[PDB]
Amino acid sequence: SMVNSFSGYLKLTDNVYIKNADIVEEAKKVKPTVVVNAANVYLKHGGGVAGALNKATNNAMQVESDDYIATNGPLKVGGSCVLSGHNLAKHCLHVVGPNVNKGEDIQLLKSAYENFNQHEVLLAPLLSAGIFGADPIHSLRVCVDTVRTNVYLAVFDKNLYDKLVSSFL
Repeated sequence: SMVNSFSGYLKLTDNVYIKNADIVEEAKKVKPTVVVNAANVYLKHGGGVAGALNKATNNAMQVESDDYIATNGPLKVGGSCVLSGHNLAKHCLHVVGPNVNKGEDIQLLKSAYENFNQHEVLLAPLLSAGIFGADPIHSLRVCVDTVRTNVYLAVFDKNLYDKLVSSFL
């Protein structure tokens, strides 16, 4: 069997790779051990990456997440939990980056990326980017300076992908 078959990624550092791709389509094609979700503390997968990953699981991710919250309570901003990856991956690592549109501390973005270091290889979006309101260039910088394990970043918008690559170096 063919798992963690990432292809067409641009190498940014020894361990950070990036591709202009839809993360749901990438997960279905690469079959990663871990797909990272851009989660909130209550695992309410409404929009952005979370809404897209949840919709791809036909809401099984939300049902599982609500049961996890009933048992454990909310996550901390900067924290994570490992749940099933359903039809996308073996596991989903739900990571809570700070949501600056909700007035959260951007300093917590490094703590959020540290969760990636517990997994040898991950398919991920840029934490706190998009609907979370942080600058994606800053998120990529924190990612490269924090994550030491193999992270494959999927950036949906070609124009944001080009901006990230062209401004990295």
